[PDB]
Amino acid sequence: PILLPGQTPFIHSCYMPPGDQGMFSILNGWRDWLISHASTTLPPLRHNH
Amino acid sequence: VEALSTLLRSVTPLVLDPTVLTNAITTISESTTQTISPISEILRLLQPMG
Amino acid sequence: SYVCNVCNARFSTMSALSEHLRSDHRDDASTLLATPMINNAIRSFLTAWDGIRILSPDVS
Amino acid sequence: SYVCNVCNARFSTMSALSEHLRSDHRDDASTLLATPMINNAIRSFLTAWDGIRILSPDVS
Amino acid sequence: DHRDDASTLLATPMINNAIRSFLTAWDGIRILSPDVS
Amino acid sequence: AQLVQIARVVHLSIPSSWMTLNTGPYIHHHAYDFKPGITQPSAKSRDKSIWMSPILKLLCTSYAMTVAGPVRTSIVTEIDGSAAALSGNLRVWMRDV
Ligand SMILES: [Zn+2]
Ligand SMILES: [Zn+2]
Repeated sequence: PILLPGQTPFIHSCYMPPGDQGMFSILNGWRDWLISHASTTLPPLRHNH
Repeated sequence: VEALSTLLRSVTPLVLDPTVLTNAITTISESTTQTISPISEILRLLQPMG
Repeated sequence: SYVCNVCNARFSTMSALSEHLRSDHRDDASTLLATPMINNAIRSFLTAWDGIRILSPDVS
Repeated sequence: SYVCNVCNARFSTMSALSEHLRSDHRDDASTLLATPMINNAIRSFLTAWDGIRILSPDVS
Repeated sequence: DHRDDASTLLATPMINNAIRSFLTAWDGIRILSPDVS
Repeated sequence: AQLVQIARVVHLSIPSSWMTLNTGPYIHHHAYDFKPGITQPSAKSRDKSIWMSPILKLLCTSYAMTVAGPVRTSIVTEIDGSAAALSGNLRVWMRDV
């Protein structure tokens, strides 16, 4: 991806692996922003994850 | 007391580096199959407010 | 301003909220005392013996 | 508009935000920011590069 | 807050598999009922 | 068995784009699955490390290769669940398929 919401463009290298690995790596970097942002924007879910 | 303490800290060649102790400790080999590792505990004791 | 969802405190920056979420409503430190294969047994034991709970010094 | 999720300042363009991140938060370690860390890594990269030629210079 | 966060396999499957198979194999040896007897 | 040989058991493979790079030594001794001074003890793989560590290393190097810029050392810092729980679920899935 070129730019994710909350990030800065052009931070992902072309050597990013396809498939689940690419997904995991992206989410791993994107983790904290997603968690914090979700808390502000949405009500909490009903039981722990 | 605060006044003197700050004055002391202001002018002193001494430097406190917490890393040196952790490095000296963490590098000790141990078996991973024991249920209690003393290394983790002693780290957990002095880590707070580091 | 940015807010929590558990204690619902408010923060002036998103970064401050993130670290709070990583520190307050996280797991306790006592969980790290032992292996999970024991901690589950410990939890079962305490739950089992909850009937021995000491009464408050008001009903007595 | 865009917000610097650390200092909570607002910016009209991603360019202005990026320049602010590179300039202001040059040494921060907040996980919400990536670019200062990479730039820091690049600085380490250069220091290693010095270690190379310092014991292997170039002759005419 | 928690519902099932403590749930895993909680015993060695190899032992249980060996046990389970053994009991099933010798299940034919079991006793007769007094009615049948 | 080699790192990739065992890691492929869960379809963790090397991207074709990497085939022109000398990734071997990095995966071998640069992707710390358990650095003593950094990792939380909850993530200690213990005896199953014989087949757990390659998986973690593959995940680590994949993330490191993802970001732009120079290659950096990759370190597992924490598993939300215990490493034992992770291994148990993996064994279940391995048995399922
Ligand atoms: Zn809160
Ligand atoms: Zn800022």
